[PDB]
Amino acid sequence: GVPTYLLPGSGQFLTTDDHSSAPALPCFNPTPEMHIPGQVRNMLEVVQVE
Amino acid sequence: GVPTYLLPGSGQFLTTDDHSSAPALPCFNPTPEMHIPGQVRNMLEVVQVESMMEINNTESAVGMERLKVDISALTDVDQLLFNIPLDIQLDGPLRNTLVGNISRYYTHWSGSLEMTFMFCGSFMAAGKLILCYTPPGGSCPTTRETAMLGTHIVWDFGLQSSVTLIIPWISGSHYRMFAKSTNANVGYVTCFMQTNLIVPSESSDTCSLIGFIAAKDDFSLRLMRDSPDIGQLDHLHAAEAAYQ
Amino acid sequence: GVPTYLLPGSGQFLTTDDHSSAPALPCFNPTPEMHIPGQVRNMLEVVQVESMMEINNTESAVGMERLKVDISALTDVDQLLFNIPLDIQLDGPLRNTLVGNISRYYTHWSGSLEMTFMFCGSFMAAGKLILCYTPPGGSCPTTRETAMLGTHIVWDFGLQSSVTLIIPWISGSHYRMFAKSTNANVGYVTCFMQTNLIVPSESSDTCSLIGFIAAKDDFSLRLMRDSPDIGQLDHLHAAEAAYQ
Amino acid sequence: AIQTRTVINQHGVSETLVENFLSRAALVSKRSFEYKDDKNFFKWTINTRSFVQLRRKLELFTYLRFDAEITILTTVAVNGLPDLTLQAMFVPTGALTPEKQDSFHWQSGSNASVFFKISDPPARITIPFMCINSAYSVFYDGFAGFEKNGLYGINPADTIGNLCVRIVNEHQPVGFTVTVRVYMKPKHIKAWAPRPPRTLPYMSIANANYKG
Amino acid sequence: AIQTRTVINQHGVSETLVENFLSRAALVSKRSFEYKDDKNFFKWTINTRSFVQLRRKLELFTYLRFDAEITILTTVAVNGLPDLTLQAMFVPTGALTPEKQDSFHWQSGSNASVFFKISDPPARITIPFMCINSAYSVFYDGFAGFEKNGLYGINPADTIGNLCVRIVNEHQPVGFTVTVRVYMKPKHIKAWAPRPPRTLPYMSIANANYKG
Amino acid sequence: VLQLKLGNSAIVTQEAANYCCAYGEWPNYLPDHEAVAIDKPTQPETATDRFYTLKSVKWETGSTGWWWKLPDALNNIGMFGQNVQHHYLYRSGFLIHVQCNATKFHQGALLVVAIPEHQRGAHNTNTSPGFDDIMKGEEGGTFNHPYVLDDGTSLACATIFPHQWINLRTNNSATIVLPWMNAAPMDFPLRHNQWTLAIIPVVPLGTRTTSSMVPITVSIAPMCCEFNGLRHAIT
Repeated sequence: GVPTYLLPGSGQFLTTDDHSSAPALPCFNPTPEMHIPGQVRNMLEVVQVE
Repeated sequence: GVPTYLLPGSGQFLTTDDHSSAPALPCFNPTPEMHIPGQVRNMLEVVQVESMMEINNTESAVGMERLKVDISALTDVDQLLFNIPLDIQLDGPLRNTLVGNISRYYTHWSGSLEMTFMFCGSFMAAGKLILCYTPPGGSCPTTRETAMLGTHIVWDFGLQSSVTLIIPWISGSHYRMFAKSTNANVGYVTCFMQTNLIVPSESSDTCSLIGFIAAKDDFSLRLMRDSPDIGQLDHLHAAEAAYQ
Repeated sequence: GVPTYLLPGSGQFLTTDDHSSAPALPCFNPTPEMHIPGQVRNMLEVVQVESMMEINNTESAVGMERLKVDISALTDVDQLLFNIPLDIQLDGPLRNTLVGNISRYYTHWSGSLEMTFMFCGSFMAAGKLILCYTPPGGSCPTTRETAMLGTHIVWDFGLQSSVTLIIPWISGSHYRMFAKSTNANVGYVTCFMQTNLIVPSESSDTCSLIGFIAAKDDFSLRLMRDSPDIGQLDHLHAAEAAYQ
Repeated sequence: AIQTRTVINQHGVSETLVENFLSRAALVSKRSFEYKDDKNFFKWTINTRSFVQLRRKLELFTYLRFDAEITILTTVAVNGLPDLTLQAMFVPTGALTPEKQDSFHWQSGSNASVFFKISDPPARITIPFMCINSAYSVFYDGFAGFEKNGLYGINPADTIGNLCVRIVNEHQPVGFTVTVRVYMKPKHIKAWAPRPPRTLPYMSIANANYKG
Repeated sequence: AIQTRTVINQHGVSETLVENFLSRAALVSKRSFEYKDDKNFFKWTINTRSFVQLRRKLELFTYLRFDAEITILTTVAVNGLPDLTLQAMFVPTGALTPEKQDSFHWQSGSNASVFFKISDPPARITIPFMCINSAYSVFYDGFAGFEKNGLYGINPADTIGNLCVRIVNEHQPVGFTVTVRVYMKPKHIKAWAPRPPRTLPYMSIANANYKG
Repeated sequence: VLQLKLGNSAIVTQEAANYCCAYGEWPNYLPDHEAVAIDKPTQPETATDRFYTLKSVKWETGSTGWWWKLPDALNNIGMFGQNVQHHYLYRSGFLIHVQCNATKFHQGALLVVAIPEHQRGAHNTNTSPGFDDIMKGEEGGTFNHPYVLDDGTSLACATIFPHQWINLRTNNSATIVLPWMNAAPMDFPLRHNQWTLAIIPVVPLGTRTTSSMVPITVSIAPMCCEFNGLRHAIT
């Protein structure tokens, strides 16, 4: 097959990783997005408010 | 999925690998790069810069008197002022230099060097030196007669107070057999009094020489090692303060 | 991430794999390639070079006398000087040759060979030989009459002192059954005195033959093994000096 | 002592690059701690001044800019052999550091904790450039405290942060010693203003003192 | 002893290539060391003269140029079964070699240390071509020391370097023996000036002596 | 075209008729892309590109062989021996002209073979050969065990090296033209010998009279010498 070797840092749980994991309930459609007023895209929008 | 088998050398931590790892704080913007003057892209740029030699090479010369060779009326007619053993690795004039200490981080090293002998007497002080490059394998000259037979340069210090001195290809490395195996010899740069020193009645009778050493662009270094110039033996103070 | 499962044969160290591994000193430039004369790209180039046979094949011949066959007035009219059993594997003339010792690193081997019999008597020394290639399966000739019936070459050594002798396709291998199983026979190259040796009164009565053996371009080797010509039994001296 | 020589046939300047000079995973920290449940864990303020081999090699430069690629190599020694889970929580400047093995700071969501086992390959995280100046002042001619008789040569900006390593496991019937070897390979290295190599031996890790 | 024969149907010269002839991961070193914390570690100057099978096979050539692909196969035997971490630090020419298990040379950042466990697959590193001549002189007709009555046939350039293997673990309650098998597969092989195959048995690993 | 006439030395023989470019390579100077080799190798002219004719060795019936290690055979001789004792580097191929003058009533065969890196072995001991056992000089050395070439490896396979046969029936001469045979681009003559001219009589000398004192004369021409500079301009 594909010759693969393990790097150091294999099998570690880094709490700041961004690896997509196996979804628990796949083929489950969530509730569709409703336009809720006042979305915060950025925490500086909280800070710029008096 | 993807059929993968483990190679030998899997799960090993090789200290000289170049595998990008999982960043601890991703989506953290670092401080932006500011144009700081004098970036070193290459350690040979450190080596090509001139640096003073310890050309006095006497045992009694402690510390700062090693950087200069005093010439006077005591040097009578033909005196060996200094020989410079061109072994960067071995203890001598070229040991504690920029070409000296950076080439002790590397095992194998080869290239041309470039000496500069700046005379530091008075303006009235006249005289001559004969700076003699002995190639490796040849014998070091003991007399000034033997010194002018080989490669030399008769330097009258009149208005000319500095000599660029190209040395061809000082090479060498470290060795180990089945240690105590150094470089044999890469030649010498000796200096004999051609004339006597001439100073007037107001200038000082004792004048000095500063020697420099730099590498040219053809100097090269490889097989990086650890430099034994430093070493901890007992302790460093407050070494446990990085843990407490 | 990437769904990967482990195959059988994962984490194994197969000694005949061709997987590139993590280099110990990466970003280390090795010494550049210098054109050294006589590169061997292929071990058959070692085999195609001629090499002396041990054509004397008597038990009393110790060492260097094995390389030559002495002919004299003792060889009366029709004497078997030498047979060359064409078994490279078995102990004989072709054992300790270049075609002999490189074909003991390989199990299966097949191809044409090429003998060269250089006569090393005086210039005045005349006579005849009859060099007889017996094919495999045939019987070795005992008399010179039987020798000229098969494939032969009647060689008068007048000005002609060397014979290129193409042997067609000496093959063979090793065997093992449910060992003691060698190649049967791949024929012979025998030599009988056709005439008597003629030397004058000043040349020596005893003249000699050097035989060579080389492979042609069609000789081939496969299933590489270990050659049993060498073997350590007790010790080598200072073998622990590579560790101490 | 014999004296040999050989023709040195080289080609290239690429091995003397500063990216190539300093990027070696050198051991930067090694202490053992007894475990039975510092109070039985491993914390260490990340500096390069702990070992004089990397220190003099980095004190060739004034300013450095590197991503430190910390590799926590953990070995264990029993005073049965257990399998253990560790936490090499990296504590930056500003986040609080643990004082005990079971403090509330180990479960901080904002600290970059990495959870790894001893039977795994060694844990490796790339700590980024976190000086708030644009380079690490290897030498800081100046004071942290504003006209205060405190400590000289400590840049307030050059703090990497404490690297705190504990054992996630609770009390176990065997007491054992855990030696945490931290290997740092600086990478993406820019370096400014080269300096003379230090000749005299060091006296402390806080400063550039010398005995002679 | 029966005498059989078979029609040998072959095709190709590719198996007799010198790249194909020598690139077999042959065992080049094997010694055991007791461990309790040489003084309980494994060091070995990398030569091919330790075993006569690879030695005669490489003494078919005068000059060789290969990347040695060292595979450290480590097995362990107890005099509970522990899991161990090892360090196969490769010490080139010029870097100092350890004398004890806990010397300061094991933590050298410039030496190419590889940290591996016994329960892992075997550690494999590709040591490059590090002769400073452009090929390894298998036979060196000449002397290292310049007109010195020392040792004949030792090229100063052909030193690979010591391969030093220790156990990173500290003291443990069980004493155990560790046998380190080093497998070297030379690769990227160029070879020059073929030589006669050696007939007489070897007398030493230092030289080409013979008894007859 | 060979023309055995190098410098002031020359060999006016008649029956030479062939030479052997060793490993198919003619000796040349150091190539210009190898500037690493210190920047000043002088290229000496026919001061050293000349035949250095050694002693004629007395080949009898009971002679085992002769070996001259190159350039150890020429480190005491003439302008090559002077330059060796001053220059620490050199890079020289060699032209060897061995000829064994004999009548038409002599017999024998010389394996005039040039062995690159002939690391000799001592017999029946584990001590390595000393400096005086290896470095002989103008006299050369005699093979102790020529069937194993004094290094345990066979004479029968020694034709893998560059060799010519002096079969005294056919030819009296052998000419082997050696290139620079080293891993290094230049090397060190007082402590290393790249080649070893080995003359092994495979078939011994034979005539019905008393043991014939047939001379074998060796002439070694160091073609395409280089050395250390020693005359560099320090600016």
